Amino acid sequence: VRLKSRYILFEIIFPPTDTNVEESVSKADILLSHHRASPADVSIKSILQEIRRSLSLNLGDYGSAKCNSLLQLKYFSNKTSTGIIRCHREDCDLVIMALMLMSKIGDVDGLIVNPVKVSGTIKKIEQFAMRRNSKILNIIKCSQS
Amino acid sequence: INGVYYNEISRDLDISSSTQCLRFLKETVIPSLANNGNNSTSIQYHGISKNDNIKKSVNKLDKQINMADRSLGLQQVVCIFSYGPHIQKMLSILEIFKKGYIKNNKKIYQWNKLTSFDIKREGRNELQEERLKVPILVTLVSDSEIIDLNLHSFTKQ
Amino acid sequence: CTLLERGHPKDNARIYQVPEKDLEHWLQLAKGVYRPNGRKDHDLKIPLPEVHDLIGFITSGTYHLNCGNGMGIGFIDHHAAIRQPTRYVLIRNVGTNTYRLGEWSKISV
Amino acid sequence: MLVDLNVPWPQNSYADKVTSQAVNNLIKTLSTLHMLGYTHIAINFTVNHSEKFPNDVKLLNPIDIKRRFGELMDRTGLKLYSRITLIIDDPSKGQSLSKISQAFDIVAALPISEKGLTLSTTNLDIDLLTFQYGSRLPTFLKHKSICSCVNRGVKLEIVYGYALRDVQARRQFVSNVRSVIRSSRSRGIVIGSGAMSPLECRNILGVTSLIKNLGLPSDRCSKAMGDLASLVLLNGRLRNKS
Amino acid sequence: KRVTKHPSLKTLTHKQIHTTIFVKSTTPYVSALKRINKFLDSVHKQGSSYVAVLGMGKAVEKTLALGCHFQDQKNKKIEVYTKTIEVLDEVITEGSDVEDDDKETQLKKRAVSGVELRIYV
RNA sequence: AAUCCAUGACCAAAGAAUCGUCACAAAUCGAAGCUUACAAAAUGGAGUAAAAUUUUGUUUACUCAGUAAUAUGCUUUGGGUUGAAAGUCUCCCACCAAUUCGUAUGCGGAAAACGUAAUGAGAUUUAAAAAAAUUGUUUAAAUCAACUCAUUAAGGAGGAUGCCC
RNA sequence: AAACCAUAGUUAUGACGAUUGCUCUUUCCCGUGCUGGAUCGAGUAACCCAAUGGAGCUUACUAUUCUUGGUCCAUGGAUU
RNA sequence: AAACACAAA
Ligand SMILES: [Mg+2]
Ligand SMILES: [Mg+2]
Ligand SMILES: [Mg+2]
Repeated sequence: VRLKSRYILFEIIFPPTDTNVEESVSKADILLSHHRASPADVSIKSILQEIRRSLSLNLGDYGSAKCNSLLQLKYFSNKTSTGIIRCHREDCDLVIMALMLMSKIGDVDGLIVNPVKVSGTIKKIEQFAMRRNSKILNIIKCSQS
Repeated sequence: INGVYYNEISRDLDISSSTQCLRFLKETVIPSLANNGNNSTSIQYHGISKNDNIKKSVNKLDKQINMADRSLGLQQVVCIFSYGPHIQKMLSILEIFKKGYIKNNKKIYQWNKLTSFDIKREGRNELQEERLKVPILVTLVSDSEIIDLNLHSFTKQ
Repeated sequence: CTLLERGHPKDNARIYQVPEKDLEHWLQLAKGVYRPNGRKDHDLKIPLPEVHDLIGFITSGTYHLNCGNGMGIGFIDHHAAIRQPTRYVLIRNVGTNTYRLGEWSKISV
Repeated sequence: MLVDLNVPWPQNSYADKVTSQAVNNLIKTLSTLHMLGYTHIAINFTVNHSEKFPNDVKLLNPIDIKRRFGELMDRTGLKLYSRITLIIDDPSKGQSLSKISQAFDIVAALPISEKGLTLSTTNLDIDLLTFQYGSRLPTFLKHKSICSCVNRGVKLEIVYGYALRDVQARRQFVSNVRSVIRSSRSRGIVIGSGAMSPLECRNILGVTSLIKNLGLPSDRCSKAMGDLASLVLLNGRLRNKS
Repeated sequence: KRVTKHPSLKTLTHKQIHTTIFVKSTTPYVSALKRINKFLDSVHKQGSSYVAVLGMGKAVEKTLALGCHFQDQKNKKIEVYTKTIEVLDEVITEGSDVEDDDKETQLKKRAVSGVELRIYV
């Protein structure tokens, strides 16, 4: 038999909330201003605890009990703000709605969570991440001109 | 066609009319890739359309290669250019000239360059716009091997 | 007969001729009918034809891998071939109740 | 492609002039929208039914997309549309649509009383009908008027942004969205993002999962969100031009 | 007069055929882009450097379009060469009632100009 | 004893099909395909319109392949595939006018702890089941049904018997 | 240093919507009947799941947890 | 997980 897994790829995007400063309107400029960096106070257990709190706060008791059976963060590094969340094929919608309803980190505010790719294996997730990273470099090279 | 774009700059051109685009290519894209001031080259411009006679074009080309005087030391380069579907006839005329010239135990040295015009059309729906690319092939043929022109972006052939 | 639109043929398939009243609908479907989203649109009501329009049977129905579509090898009547002013022909399966559109080309074998 | 048609404009009446900070925040929000991935943007402008409409044609729209957003339209590569909602309470000081329907593209309404629902279902040439999801819905949504307004072509708009503001109004928003989903029978449901700040913007996957957990099937979500929004935009354009 | 045209002689050993796309007149644009990307990814596993893109006749225009796409879209060095292609055509010569296909076949040469387009990684 | 009705036990066959939908010059939970490069316009194509030139020749402005291609689209199918994907079962997936199972041995079959056909017998008192694999029960032991083992080499001709005739 | 190859191909084989058909039950009509027709309703099973391909054998399935065909010196009731 | 073995149990 096989345990049906479904990994979730999410991105942490920081909107440049600053109305006093004028900004450049282009593709790579806003891509760089949205993918600047993640703060130092960012780890796996700090994001897992936050998502576990938000799950109980939005869904409830049974909604967190059914979802927290196989809720783990397999791969995440704070340099690129890319994480892979493992869950069931039944509770994928719950985890996606919780990642959408993520308000803020307990000490860091002003950020959004974007679910990009959902798949049932890590190899296709890695391939899609490599493809996205390769696509990102194109607009950068084009705008550096 | 809603508009014509070259070098991320909008221009006032028309794809169906060959005269305006050929004059624009002769006046703008060639000076942006080769400079005739800092050297001693005699550049002969020639654009090819699909309605031109191949034999008359070759009879013009074999004369355009020996127009300048040879005593003072002028290197004579002829630059042929076209765009769109006329590039096929351009290549045909270039190959026929090569075949008719190389027979006399001589050699023609060639440099190639390929760029693109960016045109915009209205898509199937009203909320979609398609972006088409028109190729531009510019070739420089000369009897001498070394040319002081800025030919680093070309292709030696 | 080759399929120009969504559809998969099979062996022992029925070949019908396009009628005269709904002749512009199939032409517009073969030209193009898209959605406001942008993609194609074939989720519409099909003009089911009559019964006395069967002019052939497909003997070799298999998905053509050399062109990317459904190739149908059938045998149509010459009188019905001269009857129509167009090369458009409908294809149907033996269990399926859908009619696909295509165009046929002569084979000299 | 995606369509967002509920971006609010920081201006309620005609008297109050907009500031540079509000325009900058709107630019931030639209850039965040384009960053998350969108194709069509239709900013909304709220006005009251009692406020005096000006007797002009070239002054009805205090937006002027061509001089303000026309440069962003050329650079970042998106489009903008004009949309106005009608906050209607009482059948008085009205009876004028032939001039407000030609200037703007999409005409919406916001009924807050039981008579407002009747006036919206009977004698309004509108395309979308929206409710105050933040506060309580006026009396009760029934199938009687909803069916008669959906069979002609008017859809119901759901603002998933209103939930992201506070914690208390989330309960009312959920109790209203489930009510309108149960009443509309899940045919004419369009979704919009009523956020004025870039910190309340989400993607397609999260919104789809939210609306699915709220009571809408998976096919209905995509089919509506895409095709019904595109068709509403096309109908608005046709109403403006011919 | 009835005359048929056969393809041109192709002598490729084992790997010139692999990293080479022959653009037909009926070949779509997006399928050509997909095949070119696959060839570009499989070249360094085949052990070559560039990808050949060969087209003659009507497909020359869209072959140059394919080249101009990867010219600036992916910023990859392209090389354009102009070559000659000889094609043999079987023609019928006049010399009861026989089949049109089963007649006197004579071979005739025809030269056409074509463009080879190499793309680097 | 014949027929019908209802239950139970046992043997055998198969595993319903059709349509639509799901953002990103790439995508999807995934997959494959749309590449023997030409529209006989390369025997240095076919013609029209103006100037000048004592016709040729030359410079400008156009027509012809029209069933024309239409820009990350488009078509197809995917967990029992000519029923068990399950199983610590067997075998093929180089050859050998021959130390190489040279095996004309009931039939089919390349082989198979492989299918089936006619007759006789058998039950820890038996050829072998009880006090290699598989299976919860795991052949029988009034009769039937099921398992095991022991014999029956292919084709042509003559005579006898039984049936329609 | 590759031989990389599946009209599923390597922990994938998704998500709902719609249509016909199949089994019983509460109804009306022609001719008794007829894979005769239409409403009020219930259910679409289980064993279980590929990892290179084919054949044989054995072993798990179908009780309101879909079905189908035949047999029985099995019993139960009735006529001759 | 699957798939493999004159293993191991
Ligand atoms: Mg297995
Ligand atoms: Mg196993
Ligand atoms: Mg196995």
